[PDB]
Amino acid sequence: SGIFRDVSLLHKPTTQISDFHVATRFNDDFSRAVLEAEVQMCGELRDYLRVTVSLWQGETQVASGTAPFGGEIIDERGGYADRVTLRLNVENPKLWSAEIPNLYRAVVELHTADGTLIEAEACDVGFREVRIENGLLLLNGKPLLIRGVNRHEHHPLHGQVMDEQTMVQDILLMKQNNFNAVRCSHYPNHPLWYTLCDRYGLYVVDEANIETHGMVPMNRLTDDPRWLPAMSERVTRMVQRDRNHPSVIIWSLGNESGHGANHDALYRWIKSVDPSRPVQYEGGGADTTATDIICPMYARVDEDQPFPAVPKWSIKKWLSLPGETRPLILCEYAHAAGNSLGGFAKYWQAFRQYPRLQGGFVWDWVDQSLIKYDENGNPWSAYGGDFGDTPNDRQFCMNGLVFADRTPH
Amino acid sequence: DEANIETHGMVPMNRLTDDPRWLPAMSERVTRMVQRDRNHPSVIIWSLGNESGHGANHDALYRWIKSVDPSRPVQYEGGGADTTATDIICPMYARVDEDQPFPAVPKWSIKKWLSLPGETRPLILCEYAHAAGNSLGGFAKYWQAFRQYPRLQGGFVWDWVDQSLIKYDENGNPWSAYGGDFGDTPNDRQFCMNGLVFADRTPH
Ligand code: NA
Ligand code: NA
Ligand code: NA
Ligand code: NA
Repeated sequence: SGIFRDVSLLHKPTTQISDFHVATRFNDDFSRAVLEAEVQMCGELRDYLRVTVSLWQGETQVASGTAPFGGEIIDERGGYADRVTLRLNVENPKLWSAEIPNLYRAVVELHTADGTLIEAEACDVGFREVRIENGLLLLNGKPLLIRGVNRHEHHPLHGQVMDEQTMVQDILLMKQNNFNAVRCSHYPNHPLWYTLCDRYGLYVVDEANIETHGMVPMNRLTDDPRWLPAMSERVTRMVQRDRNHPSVIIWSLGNESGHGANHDALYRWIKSVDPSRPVQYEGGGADTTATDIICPMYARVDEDQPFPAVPKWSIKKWLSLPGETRPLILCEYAHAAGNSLGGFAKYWQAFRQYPRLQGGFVWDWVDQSLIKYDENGNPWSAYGGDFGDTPNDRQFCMNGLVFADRTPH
Repeated sequence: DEANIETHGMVPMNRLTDDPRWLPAMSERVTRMVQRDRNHPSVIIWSLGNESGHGANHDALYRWIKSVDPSRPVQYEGGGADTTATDIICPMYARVDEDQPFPAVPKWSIKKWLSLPGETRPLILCEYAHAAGNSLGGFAKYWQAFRQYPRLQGGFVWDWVDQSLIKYDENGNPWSAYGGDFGDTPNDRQFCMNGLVFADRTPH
């Protein structure tokens, strides 16, 4: 507990940019694209106010558009006088992917007609399309093969406080070891994480901070309408914060909270506000109506585990169950506790042979060990129970591919 | 119940079945079969024939059957075992786990075939486990898969009885003969024998 992430002060003019969404649509062969930027303001509306959105590729300006506030008619009462949408055409856009993280820069300027700048905001833009078609998750029209890993925010000395150096180190080790994707298990990450994934090139599953694993049954709270408000804020505020990051290609409703009606409601909310990304959730069987992707945890390659209500079918078998058509990507697999990863090759042989088996996220990146000091001041790796904490789950906090100090297992 | 239509020797296999001039002769082989056997409860599936590639004639006759008798599914293996002329994925000799990516007409692992993007049909092999002589090795691998996968609904072994004929030596003693033993040439020798039982129905 504590104030474990940055604290800052931001000054904004009274007449300000209060929000902006960036989207990129493409033609059939991705040779042409349109960047659509919806900008919202707060403060006093004036006819002389203007919004200019310009797009840059390095020091080269690719496009720019300007317009006064006033959106198209929405319903019987009119439209949003405090909003405006700019549309910019881009020919032969340099596409974003984990393979080639091409990025453009969108600058959003709030200014007066006479040319006086009031304030400017901006973001890195990655031109890419994410969509599920005919049962396959596609990125820019091509079927992905997720070489991912689950990554908790953990530091042996600083606990859950993240720093740029540690983030960069994790990303480099990941790419150097052929990983192209990461799942934010199981909450929105430090804001710099997304910036680094955008620039270095890694596919990200952004996950809502919702896990009620300890409830009995697991969905006791998620199926309770009285908890819908609290859950909704965890999902909606995540989307409102990270929707402009190209690295985020999939939204997750959380983790191990069973399957409740609140999940279906929030699943639809996301699909409604942001159709550019698929939504996944593993709770309640990995294939409920709240997930566009069959995303089981620890389902085996050939062996079925027919648990009542929430069976873990062999992944090859899962795909062809009567009426099933969705792609399958394990949100968690290959538990790396100590001397582990036996049978890892079996998953990959299957991933490569089956089009709809599009990978998974290994569990997990780093051991959650903490440093303690003996009588002589010598440091040692501690785990559950070493702090007098009880009850505890001892060494179960250590199942990463690398030690806490980032040394490889 | 399978229509008497096989043009295996043509090159390519669908040279005649894709030719509208052979539609008449083909249609009678399908239509007259249905007209004769449609009241038999034992018949649960209609087949358009065997190894004749996939031609437009197949699509036309497939529809004709669906139209006149919607009580039974229609299947046909030609042209890849999963064409628009079959309600059932019915390959011949597709293996359990191993793919055989032949050009145009691949024989995918049956487990993999089921989940190909957009595929939803059941899979029943019209032919599998070739029983030529000392054979049927790996037979249990098919059954383990049939039982685990709901949509893998079995298949038909190839085949029931050796097609050997009887001949008599100088002493009048009979012996089992195969291709070529009658002066017939060209011939495909012992290939006419791959049944689970000998011609006299003695079990292999
Ligand atoms: Na695959
Ligand atoms: Na663990
Ligand atoms: Na079956
Ligand atoms: Na034969």
